Amino acid sequence: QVQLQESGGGLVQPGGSLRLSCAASGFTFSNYKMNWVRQAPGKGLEWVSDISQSGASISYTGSVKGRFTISRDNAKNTLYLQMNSLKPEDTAVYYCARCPAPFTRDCFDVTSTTYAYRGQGTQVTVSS
Amino acid sequence: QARKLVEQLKMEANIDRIKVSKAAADLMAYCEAHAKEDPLLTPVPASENPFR
Amino acid sequence: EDQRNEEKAQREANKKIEKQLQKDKQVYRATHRLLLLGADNSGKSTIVKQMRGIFETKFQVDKVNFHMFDVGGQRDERRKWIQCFNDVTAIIFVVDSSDYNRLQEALNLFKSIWNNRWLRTISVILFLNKQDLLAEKVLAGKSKIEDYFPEFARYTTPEDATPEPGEDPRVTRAKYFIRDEFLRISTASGDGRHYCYPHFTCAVDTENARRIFNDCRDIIQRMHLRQYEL
Amino acid sequence: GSSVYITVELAIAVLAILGNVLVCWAVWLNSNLQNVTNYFVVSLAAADIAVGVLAIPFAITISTGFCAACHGCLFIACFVLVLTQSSIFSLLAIAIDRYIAIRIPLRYNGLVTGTRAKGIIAICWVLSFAIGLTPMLGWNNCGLFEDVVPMNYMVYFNFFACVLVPLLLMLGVYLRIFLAARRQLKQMESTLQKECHAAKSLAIIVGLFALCWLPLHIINCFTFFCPDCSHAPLWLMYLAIVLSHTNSVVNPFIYAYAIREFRQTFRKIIRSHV
Amino acid sequence: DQLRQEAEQLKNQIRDARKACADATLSQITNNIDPVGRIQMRTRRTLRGHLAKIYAMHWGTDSRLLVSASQDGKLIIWDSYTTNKVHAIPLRSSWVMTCAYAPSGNYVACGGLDNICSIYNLKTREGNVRVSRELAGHTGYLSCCRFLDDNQIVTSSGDTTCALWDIETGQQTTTFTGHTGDVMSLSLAPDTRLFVSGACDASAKLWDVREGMCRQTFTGHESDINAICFFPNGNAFATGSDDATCRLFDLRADQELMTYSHDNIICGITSVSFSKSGRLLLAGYDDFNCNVWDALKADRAGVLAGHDNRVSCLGVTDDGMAVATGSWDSFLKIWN
Ligand SMILES: Nc1ncnc2c1ncn2[C@@H]1O[C@H](CO)[C@@H](O)[C@H]1O
Repeated sequence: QVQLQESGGGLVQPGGSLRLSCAASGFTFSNYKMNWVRQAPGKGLEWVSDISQSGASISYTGSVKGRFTISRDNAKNTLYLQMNSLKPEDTAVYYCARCPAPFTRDCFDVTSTTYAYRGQGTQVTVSS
Repeated sequence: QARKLVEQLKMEANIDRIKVSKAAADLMAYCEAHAKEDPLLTPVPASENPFR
Repeated sequence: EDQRNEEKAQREANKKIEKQLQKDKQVYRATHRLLLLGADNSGKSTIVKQMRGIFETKFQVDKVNFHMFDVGGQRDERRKWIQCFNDVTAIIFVVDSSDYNRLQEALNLFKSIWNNRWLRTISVILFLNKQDLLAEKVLAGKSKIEDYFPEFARYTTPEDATPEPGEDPRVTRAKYFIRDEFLRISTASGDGRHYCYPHFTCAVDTENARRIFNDCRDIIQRMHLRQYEL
Repeated sequence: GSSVYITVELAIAVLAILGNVLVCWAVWLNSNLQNVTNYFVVSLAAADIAVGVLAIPFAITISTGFCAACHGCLFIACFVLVLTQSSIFSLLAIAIDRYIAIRIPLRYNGLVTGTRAKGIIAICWVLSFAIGLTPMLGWNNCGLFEDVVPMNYMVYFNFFACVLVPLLLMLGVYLRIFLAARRQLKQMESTLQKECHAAKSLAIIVGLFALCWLPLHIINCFTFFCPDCSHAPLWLMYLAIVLSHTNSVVNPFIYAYAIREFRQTFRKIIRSHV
Repeated sequence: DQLRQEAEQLKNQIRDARKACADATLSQITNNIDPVGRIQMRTRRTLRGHLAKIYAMHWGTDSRLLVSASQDGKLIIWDSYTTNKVHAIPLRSSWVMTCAYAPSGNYVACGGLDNICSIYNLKTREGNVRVSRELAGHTGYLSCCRFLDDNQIVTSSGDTTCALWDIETGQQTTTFTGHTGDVMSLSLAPDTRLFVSGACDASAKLWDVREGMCRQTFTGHESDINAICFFPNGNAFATGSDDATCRLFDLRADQELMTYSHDNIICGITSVSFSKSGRLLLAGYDDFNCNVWDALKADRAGVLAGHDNRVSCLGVTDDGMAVATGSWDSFLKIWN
């Protein structure tokens, strides 16, 4: 019943813009804390960003500090992550992961290819 | 990989179903039939109840 | 009646069971339990030279027994079997210092542990191993912290630093930067219910037992003071 | 003509009994209150029950009028002394338990056992009995409470040993406790506010005990050491007595009520009572 | 890619089939049935002696003997009728997550993070209780192993795999696989020809013990599934999700018949059981109390408060006489 479809993405020249969306259904979207997680080819998963219930608290990883924007909209059950000025090493499978506990901000959702409520993926690559 | 999941979905597809109204009626009839023998619902005197 | 003989036997068995259970309870209160944690291959199984879920250790210091457990057999998923340690003395956290790539994962895991609802009232003795390796990497200069942490460009050594003899300003600054980055998560919002005890250790350290002994004594004293309302 | 202070004594007795039964039933009505540390608190509560319900009527019954034909009613005096000393030694035992728990936290769990606590209670109670029943051995001056009991004993041995040494031990113990608390507070736990708050709490308990107990001993020692100087007006003596007895009323107000769990339990106790 | 499209089409077809099957609602059908009434079950016993938090317990077949286990590492056989420690067993590993009572009343099992739930003999001729068999082979931590027969035992571990063993040989005889996430609890059928299991992937599955294969799947919960119990007639069952809601399922209709959730409750569930008559549903929440739900109307029948800490386990005797609930305060309280 829990479905998380991640649209958007595509081939873009280095330094270009983009936008990603994660369509979700099957649960009250506003009662969970969303995260974006990426897995570089030939490597494991890793956290990227997150967002609180109403969008007050935000966070980012080191390499994306100031270059990525996460935006949430509860009134439509959608979640965006605006990407600007991406570099060559930004290519990786991107996922839209929700940790299970509602009304809490604490969770382990970067499991090694075993997590259950993780979107299938959205490939994005940078090329000349 | 996904072939097992596809096969499982195919097997689950062939499942004869019953009217939900009939299912509700069956459950209600069962609860009504096994009514007078409900100690938790129906309190009993101390002699028949061992307080344990 | 002639059926109360079974009752007499039952009473005797109950008395024996309670007599043994009293000793068992006394010993169980006496023992102190600790939970070990840290990323794989980070000196986790070698923090203590052993000079005294699956893996357990038994070391005694100054006639005090300590029970440390190493959950190293279960799968990667953690949000369910972690709750089975919500009543331990403290959680030992071991994180390497020279792996800048896994350091961020370590921060995130530590933050989640800190914020966990069922572990809201447990303090952690934070460790930072591989200080010698960090010093070697910093002196080599091949990598750089700024390539992972932009905020490091605007960080300075704290005024309360206590550098070891000959410690380079660069290495000391990096060490205390990582320490502060760890401590910020805990100090963010805890309400004073629990705290952390950062340290600077190495694979060759042999006094870790003394440090954890002092830390557990301090935390238990703090709990005893929290009761009685100061 | 009135001596209405007797009414104040009855009020003190009833209030002490009420508070002590409150704390005892609170201990009964929770499993977390049965701690080894709470054993000494309940022992103190029982001591105050006894002192109130027996001594407080006893004190006025002995002071109102003393028929010397009784050939020595020193048993009542010895009993009241026993009860007072029981309360004092329960206080001292609580203080020593606290000091151990805060000075050796690791081994405290393995050093304070149920059997050891019960033995401590037994030894303190028998010490109270021995102290308060000393006069009958022959130290009594028979071969008013003032007349019946010798002043020399009450000023030389009983007062000194059983009321100064305990106070000094309490002072040292609480000084060490405050030092440790301040050291922990300044480490990583605003600033001087909480330090002063805890210091005020400890000083308030110690000073309350001192104010409650010293006055009467001071006046009695002055009377003993002042053969020429006469006694003080009887309303001062009754004031001292009511202090020494309302100490029983106030101990739980300091000890039990201040406990967060105890004061949370009391809310439902009074709610059910109403 | 093609497999993904086929799976999506199959899921859409199944959803459409269920929607077509649905015709009415349980509340509307049973609206004309009077409420049970405010029930005020009062504690009749209190069982003491367990040092640490208590995780699981199991009733005996006679409704007079039951077993409990706690993190302290002890197994105790109580006697509700007369509070007595019938037997005490110290485990080799102090960590344990479940306990079981053989229907014959001659064996018990208990396991945990050690990845094993072993076998204890209670009819020893020597008179001393000792471990008879320990079953190894599971990968993850053992979450629940429930007895099926004096020689057959079922299990569900931390590796997303149930298992049917054979104690006399101690060899896995069938492997149940197909669950994405962790497996928490299972409930055998009264006909002992099936059993349904819940997992930490917002799903529950129905198996066949003899054939060893999933027969159906149900998904109506936002978060993981903690507890699962079987309706006494083997034609329905309900589960308690961590999302603070309990739902009732049917095998014949194959849909979520009804849900139990109120705005004032926002905590997770930890245990579920059914009263013998089948009209009362018991739920053990995470806020230190249990709630009784009018099964056929989904309205609060009453409250069962009086637990110091979290209520982990729960159960109802075979004869539907007494209800036993263990909690994190290390106390077992029996309710009339
Ligand atoms: N001089 C005294 N006169 C009356 N009561 C006294 C005297 N000294 C001690 N007591 C009694 O002994 C206890 C402690 O002073 C109290 O019960 C008190 O009333």
